[PDB]
Amino acid sequence: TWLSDFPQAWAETGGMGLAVRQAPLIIPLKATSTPVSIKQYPMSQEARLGIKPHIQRLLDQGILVPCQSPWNTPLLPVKTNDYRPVQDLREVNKRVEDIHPTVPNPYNLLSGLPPSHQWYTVLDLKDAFFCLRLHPTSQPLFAFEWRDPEMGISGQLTWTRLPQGFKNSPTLFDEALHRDLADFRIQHPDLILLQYVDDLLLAATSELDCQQGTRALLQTLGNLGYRASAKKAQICQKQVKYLGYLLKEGQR
Amino acid sequence: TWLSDFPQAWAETGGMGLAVRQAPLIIPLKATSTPVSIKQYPMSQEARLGIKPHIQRLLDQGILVPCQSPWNTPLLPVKTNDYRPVQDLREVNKRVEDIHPTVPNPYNLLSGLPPSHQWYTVLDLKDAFFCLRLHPTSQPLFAFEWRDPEMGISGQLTWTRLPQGFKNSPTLFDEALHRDLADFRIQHPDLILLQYVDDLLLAATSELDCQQGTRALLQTLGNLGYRASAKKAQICQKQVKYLGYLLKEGQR
DNA sequence: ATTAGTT
DNA sequence: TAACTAAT
DNA sequence: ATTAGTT
DNA sequence: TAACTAAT
Repeated sequence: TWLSDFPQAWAETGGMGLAVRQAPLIIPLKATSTPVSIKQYPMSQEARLGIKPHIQRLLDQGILVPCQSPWNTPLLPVKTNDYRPVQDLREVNKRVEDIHPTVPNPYNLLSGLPPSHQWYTVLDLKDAFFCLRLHPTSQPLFAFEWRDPEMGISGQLTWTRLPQGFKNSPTLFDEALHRDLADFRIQHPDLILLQYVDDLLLAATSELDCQQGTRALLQTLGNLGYRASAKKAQICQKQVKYLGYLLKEGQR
Repeated sequence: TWLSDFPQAWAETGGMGLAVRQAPLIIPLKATSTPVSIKQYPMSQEARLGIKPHIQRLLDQGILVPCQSPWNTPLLPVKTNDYRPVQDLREVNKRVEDIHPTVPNPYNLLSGLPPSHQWYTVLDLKDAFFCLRLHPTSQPLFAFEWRDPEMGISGQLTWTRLPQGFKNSPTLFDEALHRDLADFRIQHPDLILLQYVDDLLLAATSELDCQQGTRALLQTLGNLGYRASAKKAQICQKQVKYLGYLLKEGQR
């Protein structure tokens, strides 16, 4: 299937992602900004156990690393009864320099969809932000304290990739992905590609230009280091669900 | 003094007032209006005793009279620990046809005060509304229930003069007083007269044109049936207190 | 005694 | 979304 | 655990 | 002038 011909393009078969052509991002602070260090809130054993596995996997993939930073924000337990780690980065958001909100809202994104393109492929990239590297100078910004009493493990960890919870993560990825798919857009003039952060839509007039496009797009995302979710892929269809909207023939 | 030469013009010496040249007023209702009859609220003996004297005086002067009406509004006790009668006429106000608010606000009234008139006389009429008669067809509107258990006196009373609490009483009096002092305004072109309901101000350039005006005005108010309060009169002065404002030379 | 109107 | 101030 | 924001 | 809902 589509899964056999493109092993590299799917998170199921391709491994962890990594945008190899994108330089590590530098995060500029405001002109008056100084490091803020919030002490970790005491966490229950239940949450600490629920979260510990996610931390260890991240350390193993190298997405998380030991560090020592004058910045520190609190880790939160958030529950379905599974505990995800959720860094509260608002005090870091407050101190980072604003960037233009270049990402269009869904509505406007769809307006630029001609009606002659009724064959749809919808992909969503898996763990998009973690594919973008973080420059070592900007990594200390996102440090949190990891403290596993029942193991003697206390110390700070921070991120090597674009983190969850950072106000600029969605815009910076959308821009990064636009850079990487600019050449694809030029090699396929008759195709339409909509990008909403980690949510893509390819549109053609024939189910064949679509097949030939989805192949090309999957080929390209895999070679650039991105991974689509095959579980949610909607390939060469006449109606698809994109950004809440259901697109059938042209309606909506 | 001014009190000896004008006995008729002062409430102190002139008796109860009565605008003899003004026909009894008819009060038109709205087009959809029907009589409303609110039952008297049970009143304590303390209030009933505090209010009883005021009622009896009013019956004696003929300002209050027995009647039988499909209209009825509640009497209230209001306290200084003296109990005044206060008819709640809002449900009657709601059903009476609106009239233009021709009375100007103090501020605008004063704007038309030239600076060459720095000699002031300020009068305020006593019980102004009660000087205006009420047409017998409009009297039932303002009926209240008077019930003195410890005397066997129960039954309805209503007003023969413009009542307190009626939304149109101030405008209708101001208009009535303007009609009555129109000729005075013509016989004294060099005088300035401001009227705010029951609050008058005469203004001249000399303390003599003022004396000769105050005499003429007192003469006129007395013959028309109005009564000024001598206790509060401010006669031929260079500074006076009118409608909150203090008028001295021309300032304010 | 009711009620229009207000952070 | 909690009670007053004034008004008649 | 905090907090921005809401009749 | 009384507590929430979601957000990180």
